[PDB]
Amino acid sequence: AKSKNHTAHNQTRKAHRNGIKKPKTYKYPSLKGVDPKFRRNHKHALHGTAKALAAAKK
Amino acid sequence: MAHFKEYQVIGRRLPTESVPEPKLFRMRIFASNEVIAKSRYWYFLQKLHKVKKASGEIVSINQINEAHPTKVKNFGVWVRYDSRSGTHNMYKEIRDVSRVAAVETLYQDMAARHRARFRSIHILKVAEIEKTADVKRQYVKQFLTKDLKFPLPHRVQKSTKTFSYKRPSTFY
Amino acid sequence: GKSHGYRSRTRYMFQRDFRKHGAVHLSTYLKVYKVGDIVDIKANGSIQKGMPHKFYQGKTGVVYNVTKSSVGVIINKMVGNRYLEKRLNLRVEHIKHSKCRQEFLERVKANAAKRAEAKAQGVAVQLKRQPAQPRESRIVSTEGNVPQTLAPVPYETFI
Amino acid sequence: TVGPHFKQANNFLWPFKLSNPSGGWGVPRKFKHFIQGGSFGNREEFINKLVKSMN
Amino acid sequence: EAQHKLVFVVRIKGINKIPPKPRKVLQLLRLTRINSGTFVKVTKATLELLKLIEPY
Amino acid sequence: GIDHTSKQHKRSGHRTAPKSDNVYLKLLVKLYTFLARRTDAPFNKVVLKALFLSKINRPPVSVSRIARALKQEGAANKTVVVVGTVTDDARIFEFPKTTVAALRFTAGARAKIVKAGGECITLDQLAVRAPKGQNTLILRGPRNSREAVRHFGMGPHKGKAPRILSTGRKFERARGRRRSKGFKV
RNA sequence: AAUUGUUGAAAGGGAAGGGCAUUUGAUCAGACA
RNA sequence: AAUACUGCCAGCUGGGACUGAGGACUGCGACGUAAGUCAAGGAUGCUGGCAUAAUGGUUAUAUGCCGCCCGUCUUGAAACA
RNA sequence: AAUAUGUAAGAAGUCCUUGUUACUUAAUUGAACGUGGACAUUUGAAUGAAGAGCUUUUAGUGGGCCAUUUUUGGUAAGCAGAACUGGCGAUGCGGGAUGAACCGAACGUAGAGUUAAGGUGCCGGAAUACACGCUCAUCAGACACCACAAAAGGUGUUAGUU
RNA sequence: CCCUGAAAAUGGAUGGCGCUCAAGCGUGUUACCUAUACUCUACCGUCAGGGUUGAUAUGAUGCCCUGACGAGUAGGCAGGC
RNA sequence: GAGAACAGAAAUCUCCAGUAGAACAAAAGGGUAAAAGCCCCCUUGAUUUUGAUUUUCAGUGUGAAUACAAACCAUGAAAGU
RNA sequence: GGUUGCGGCCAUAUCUACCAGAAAGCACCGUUUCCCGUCCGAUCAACUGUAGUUAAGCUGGUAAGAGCCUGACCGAGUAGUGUAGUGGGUGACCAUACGCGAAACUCAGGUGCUGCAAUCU
Ligand SMILES: [Mg+2]
Ligand SMILES: [Mg+2]
Ligand SMILES: [Mg+2]
Ligand SMILES: [Mg+2]
Ligand SMILES: [Mg+2]
Ligand SMILES: [Mg+2]
Ligand SMILES: [Mg+2]
Ligand SMILES: [Mg+2]
Ligand SMILES: [Mg+2]
Ligand SMILES: [Mg+2]
Ligand SMILES: [Mg+2]
Ligand SMILES: [Mg+2]
Ligand SMILES: [Mg+2]
Ligand SMILES: [Mg+2]
Ligand SMILES: [Mg+2]
Ligand SMILES: [Mg+2]
Ligand SMILES: [Mg+2]
Ligand SMILES: [Mg+2]
Ligand SMILES: [Mg+2]
Ligand SMILES: [Mg+2]
Ligand SMILES: [Mg+2]
Ligand SMILES: [Mg+2]
Ligand SMILES: [Mg+2]
Ligand SMILES: [Mg+2]
Ligand SMILES: [Mg+2]
Ligand SMILES: [Mg+2]
Ligand SMILES: [Mg+2]
Ligand SMILES: [Mg+2]
Ligand SMILES: [Mg+2]
Ligand SMILES: [Mg+2]
Ligand SMILES: [Mg+2]
Ligand SMILES: [Mg+2]
Ligand SMILES: [Mg+2]
Ligand SMILES: [Mg+2]
Ligand SMILES: [Mg+2]
Ligand SMILES: [Mg+2]
Ligand SMILES: [Mg+2]
Ligand SMILES: [Mg+2]
Ligand SMILES: [Mg+2]
Ligand SMILES: [Mg+2]
Ligand SMILES: [Mg+2]
Ligand SMILES: [Mg+2]
Ligand SMILES: [Mg+2]
Ligand SMILES: [Mg+2]
Ligand SMILES: [Mg+2]
Ligand SMILES: [Mg+2]
Ligand SMILES: [Mg+2]
Ligand SMILES: [Mg+2]
Ligand SMILES: [Mg+2]
Ligand SMILES: [Mg+2]
Ligand SMILES: [Mg+2]
Ligand SMILES: [Mg+2]
Ligand SMILES: [Mg+2]
Ligand SMILES: [Mg+2]
Ligand SMILES: [Mg+2]
Ligand SMILES: [Mg+2]
Ligand SMILES: [Mg+2]
Ligand SMILES: [Mg+2]
Ligand SMILES: [Mg+2]
Ligand SMILES: [Mg+2]
Ligand SMILES: [Mg+2]
Ligand SMILES: [Mg+2]
Ligand SMILES: [Mg+2]
Ligand SMILES: [Mg+2]
Ligand SMILES: [Mg+2]
Ligand SMILES: [Mg+2]
Ligand SMILES: [Mg+2]
Ligand SMILES: [Mg+2]
Ligand SMILES: [Mg+2]
Ligand SMILES: [Mg+2]
Ligand SMILES: [Mg+2]
Ligand SMILES: [Mg+2]
Ligand SMILES: [Mg+2]
Ligand SMILES: [Mg+2]
Ligand SMILES: [Mg+2]
Ligand SMILES: [Mg+2]
Ligand SMILES: [Mg+2]
Ligand SMILES: [Mg+2]
Ligand SMILES: [Mg+2]
Ligand SMILES: [Mg+2]
Ligand SMILES: [Mg+2]
Ligand SMILES: [Mg+2]
Ligand SMILES: [Mg+2]
Ligand SMILES: [Mg+2]
Ligand SMILES: [Mg+2]
Ligand SMILES: [Mg+2]
Ligand SMILES: [Mg+2]
Ligand SMILES: [Mg+2]
Ligand SMILES: [Mg+2]
Ligand SMILES: [Mg+2]
Ligand SMILES: [Mg+2]
Ligand SMILES: [Mg+2]
Ligand SMILES: [Mg+2]
Ligand SMILES: [Mg+2]
Ligand SMILES: [Mg+2]
Ligand SMILES: [Mg+2]
Ligand SMILES: [Mg+2]
Ligand SMILES: [Mg+2]
Ligand SMILES: [Mg+2]
Ligand SMILES: [Mg+2]
Ligand SMILES: [Mg+2]
Ligand SMILES: [Mg+2]
Ligand SMILES: [Mg+2]
Ligand SMILES: [Mg+2]
Ligand SMILES: [Mg+2]
Ligand SMILES: [Mg+2]
Ligand SMILES: [Mg+2]
Ligand SMILES: [Mg+2]
Ligand SMILES: [Mg+2]
Ligand SMILES: [Mg+2]
Ligand SMILES: [Mg+2]
Ligand SMILES: [Mg+2]
Ligand SMILES: [Mg+2]
Ligand SMILES: [Mg+2]
Ligand SMILES: [Mg+2]
Ligand SMILES: [Mg+2]
Ligand SMILES: [Mg+2]
Ligand SMILES: [Mg+2]
Repeated sequence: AKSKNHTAHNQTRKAHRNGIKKPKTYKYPSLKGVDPKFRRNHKHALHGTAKALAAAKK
Repeated sequence: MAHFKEYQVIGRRLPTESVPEPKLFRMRIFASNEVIAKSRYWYFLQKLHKVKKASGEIVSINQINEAHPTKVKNFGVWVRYDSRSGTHNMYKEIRDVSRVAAVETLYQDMAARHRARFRSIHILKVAEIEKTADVKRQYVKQFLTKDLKFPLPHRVQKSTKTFSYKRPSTFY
Repeated sequence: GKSHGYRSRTRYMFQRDFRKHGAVHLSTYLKVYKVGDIVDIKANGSIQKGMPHKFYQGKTGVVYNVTKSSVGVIINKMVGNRYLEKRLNLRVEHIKHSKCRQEFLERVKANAAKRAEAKAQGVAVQLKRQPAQPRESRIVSTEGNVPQTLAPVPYETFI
Repeated sequence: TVGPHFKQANNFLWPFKLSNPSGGWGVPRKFKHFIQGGSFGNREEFINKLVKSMN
Repeated sequence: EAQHKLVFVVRIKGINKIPPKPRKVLQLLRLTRINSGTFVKVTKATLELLKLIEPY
Repeated sequence: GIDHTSKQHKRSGHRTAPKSDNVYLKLLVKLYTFLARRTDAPFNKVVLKALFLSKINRPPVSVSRIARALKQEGAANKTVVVVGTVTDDARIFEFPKTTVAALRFTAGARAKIVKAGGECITLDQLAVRAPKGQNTLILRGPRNSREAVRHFGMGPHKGKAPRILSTGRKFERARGRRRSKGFKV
């Protein structure tokens, strides 16, 4: 009892039903996988300029 | 292809900055309407020059009425055609009263005798035959003897009712 | 059995360009990449380390990370019926700056000028791009240019 | 005239629902090019006789 | 003369057994049923649409 | 034959009247369709919908989430509006005055509001006071503070709370949850 | 109910039964005012 | 000069077929010096027949054309499953 | 090369001013993130848009088969296996006499009209229509898929070539 | 184009009759016939968008206007008997 | 290729040419010339910590791989690696 | 303009055969006490700039030169190809319709461009 082995027949039919959704885009993406030494210092950078701006409404 | 008209068609590779006013070439085309005729124009132009409709432009498309449309004329016709086994050149002679009427019947003969459909046929030249005894083929030469007459025997008359009460007579 | 190794099928994909083997020229390492740059991926067969997978060949993406010898490029590979986010760690030899944005930039600065100079003139701008319109009318001259009549040619062989 | 607002003017019009040509199509088989003796493609100003029978 | 800039397109072909690409272009041209018709402005970017659907 | 571009005979998928069968709910719905049809004020259209929302989509607004809203700059005299029940919060020690209009006030929060000198309005008294919703501040409760949403989107590396009955070690915490037992997630 | 006898009506040139339609025969509702 | 051919007219006009949804008014107009009128947001006017098995429903038969056994499993069933 | 395929076509934009840090520079150098300021819909191609986004849960299925084109094994197969699309399966209606898959066309109950594919001697609705040729077969021929025929011959006849 | 090449088993199939300046083959021009398709209308349903709580009568999940759509196994849901 | 006692087709020595026609454990395909090849010099980064990433993918596991972070070291004049 | 140091693109820079090269620079060139390396001061190191030379390197020019680069309605709208038909053909295959479109070939033209710094009749 052999039977069929493989086909991509009808698979693009299915994939197009509910879409092929575009990849979605966000302002402010994630820092995931960014260099750690950069992020460490950059954590302190935002902290600093955060503090300066509360000192701008003191 | 239908009932034929004859067109003069004129086109020319699109002007370029460095080559404006290109050369203009004409063809006389036998087609049934002006759209087929420009399709045909481009068909042959691409068989000679580097052009295609995409890069060229039709300049003028003009019907050419028969100069003497009640003057019986002996035509010689030159044609390229592909048959099943290959492609060949012919010369036939049509005795009709206008180029367009004769190109029509050429196409009938090619279809009847050599099974060539319209696509397989290139009119190369159609021209009036000035002197008699330049007429070559005999199926024409027959009709140029002096004081010519001939009867039409076995006359058949298209009945208009289903029955008949005589019994016909093919007399003429 | 079947074979499906990491560089399977890349015989010509990772070949080197004709008479262009050898060391990579020194500008490839003088180019500078910043977060946000649009880059094109084309793997260099001679540099095995830090090489993209064959799938990311010919693929364009955005850098998200800049390391010692490398750039992080995120790319949207579409698996299934959707796109996923893929971050790649390429080395500078396999990446290159995409001119796909130059036309845009060349058109932005130009658009600002066309707008400032027109505003400081008296409005009337029109600076969207329009497709190719059909040709206008024209009168072509016959002078020195009579139509050369053509006919199809008969059949020959010449062999 | 294809004016400045041909997009909004032309889209304001619902697709035209025509009937079949009232005298028939003229060709024996439709799904060849106009040049080849069927109906499809750009038949240029011959569209008007077609459309006028379908209206 | 100037090349025409307006064109009028009617769907000749029925609904079924149509390849996906002409089938989109028929939808974008709003000719989704047989014998309906719309006007089309002639540009490179739509002259290339008409090409894609001439059989229909 | 039409080549359809979209699903045919598709319901909008938004509620149209509350699924509730409370007479009084249908009366408020009656009031507010009228208001929403004849007022051009947006607040009525919003309120009309919230009356249809199912109990999930009506998370309680705490009395302290309210007190917070009144601390917005220029928001402290606004009359807050809650289309749902309002719950007491023993964790704020000082509550402001103001007027809260709700579907329900709990025994606890009605006290805390009235005690501090406020007023508890039912949503139709609010209609009379503010047909265009003038001076209203609508608050919604936190919807994904629901427990069940912890288990939604469960899957590898999703960090997402397994549907479990008993918990503790011995309960889905070995193979596939730590580097030393096979793998981690 | 299957199935059977009698009586009455009707059709039947290698099945029968069915669809749309109308002639003919039988039968019946309603509506006029 | 004429004619054909192709195209246009918000030019005139005859024969035939199917339909008559809606139920005060309300709209856009048209004709009128005007008053009024109208073919302008869906049929009215006039005349006749029968008031009945005439029309209509049911039914049985005849006639034209059409109609393979249902259920199932199956890529595929009227199947010599 | 063709056909297929990555990215881009702006407000999440562009330009000036000059803050934050532990990263980085010989260096207030740079990198990243910012405060403040300048410019609106011809704000940056087309066409479309019975809206767009999102969430949860759950059925059936997990034997497939056919056609055009590409294509592997086999002399081949109504054979075995892939690619893209379209279909049958799940689908009736008109055509192909007949027929799962071809052509046409996709179905609420009806009236009037016009057509498709295919037809119009008679069976059968519809020209024993018009026009030019060809063919006479002591086993003529007669419309895609399709229900087969070849090399090679003919002083049958027809038009052609040198 | 026609003929020869051209041999299988019940009787027999251009679908049948039959057709020979065809009712055959090539090719052109017209008219004509008819799908559950197309256009217009009526009705049924589905979906959508509007309008309407003002009392003093009868449905407010109602009433009124308008547009578009309608194939279906396995299967889902709905509203009903 | 042209040259050197025994020395021959093949021992060792020299010069010219030489785009890789070689070598790089292994199948093959990429890749490599002041090297990735051959000769030498010094070594243990085949080490410690724990994440991210690419292929296969369900975007699970595994195997294999890439770019960093934080250590400790090797080599080199050094940039480096 | 030459040259030199460091370059970028990496033959229009390469290959083969001849000829020319002022000045400065490069070069070849002299020596082996020292650091340093070789079977060999040939290479590598050091010392001299003195003692010599344009021979070579180097730069430039010639050639119906090889190669390479560029162009062209040279070939060729050819080959191939996307789309269409109840198109032809027993097939093999082939025309046609709406599009896209090569490679060889052939002829013509060309033979490094240029960044920083120093120097030069
Ligand atoms: Mg088995
Ligand atoms: Mg099998
Ligand atoms: Mg299977
Ligand atoms: Mg043509
Ligand atoms: Mg051609
Ligand atoms: Mg030909
Ligand atoms: Mg007659
Ligand atoms: Mg293999
Ligand atoms: Mg390979
Ligand atoms: Mg390695
Ligand atoms: Mg007529
Ligand atoms: Mg008619
Ligand atoms: Mg017709
Ligand atoms: Mg036909
Ligand atoms: Mg009409
Ligand atoms: Mg359009
Ligand atoms: Mg075109
Ligand atoms: Mg809800
Ligand atoms: Mg909420
Ligand atoms: Mg909690
Ligand atoms: Mg849950
Ligand atoms: Mg637990
Ligand atoms: Mg019998
Ligand atoms: Mg009956
Ligand atoms: Mg009465
Ligand atoms: Mg006329
Ligand atoms: Mg008229
Ligand atoms: Mg009426
Ligand atoms: Mg009425
Ligand atoms: Mg007047
Ligand atoms: Mg009136
Ligand atoms: Mg009666
Ligand atoms: Mg009586
Ligand atoms: Mg009766
Ligand atoms: Mg009665
Ligand atoms: Mg009577
Ligand atoms: Mg009667
Ligand atoms: Mg009876
Ligand atoms: Mg009966
Ligand atoms: Mg029958
Ligand atoms: Mg049964
Ligand atoms: Mg079976
Ligand atoms: Mg099944
Ligand atoms: Mg079967
Ligand atoms: Mg059955
Ligand atoms: Mg059987
Ligand atoms: Mg090509
Ligand atoms: Mg694309
Ligand atoms: Mg500071
Ligand atoms: Mg600002
Ligand atoms: Mg746009
Ligand atoms: Mg467009
Ligand atoms: Mg639009
Ligand atoms: Mg919308
Ligand atoms: Mg499911
Ligand atoms: Mg299985
Ligand atoms: Mg399952
Ligand atoms: Mg093939
Ligand atoms: Mg098979
Ligand atoms: Mg198909
Ligand atoms: Mg299907
Ligand atoms: Mg189906
Ligand atoms: Mg079907
Ligand atoms: Mg049928
Ligand atoms: Mg048919
Ligand atoms: Mg048949
Ligand atoms: Mg067909
Ligand atoms: Mg087809
Ligand atoms: Mg018969
Ligand atoms: Mg008849
Ligand atoms: Mg007639
Ligand atoms: Mg016979
Ligand atoms: Mg015989
Ligand atoms: Mg026999
Ligand atoms: Mg016979
Ligand atoms: Mg055939
Ligand atoms: Mg023969
Ligand atoms: Mg012969
Ligand atoms: Mg010949
Ligand atoms: Mg014949
Ligand atoms: Mg028998
Ligand atoms: Mg036969
Ligand atoms: Mg016959
Ligand atoms: Mg017949
Ligand atoms: Mg005929
Ligand atoms: Mg006529
Ligand atoms: Mg039908
Ligand atoms: Mg109907
Ligand atoms: Mg309708
Ligand atoms: Mg309502
Ligand atoms: Mg249904
Ligand atoms: Mg019901
Ligand atoms: Mg019940
Ligand atoms: Mg010796
Ligand atoms: Mg091994
Ligand atoms: Mg190898
Ligand atoms: Mg080196
Ligand atoms: Mg060795
Ligand atoms: Mg190890
Ligand atoms: Mg995995
Ligand atoms: Mg997963
Ligand atoms: Mg996965
Ligand atoms: Mg997946
Ligand atoms: Mg696992
Ligand atoms: Mg894994
Ligand atoms: Mg690997
Ligand atoms: Mg000198
Ligand atoms: Mg030295
Ligand atoms: Mg010299
Ligand atoms: Mg010299
Ligand atoms: Mg030198
Ligand atoms: Mg040369
Ligand atoms: Mg060819
Ligand atoms: Mg092709
Ligand atoms: Mg074909
Ligand atoms: Mg053969
Ligand atoms: Mg072509
Ligand atoms: Mg040549």
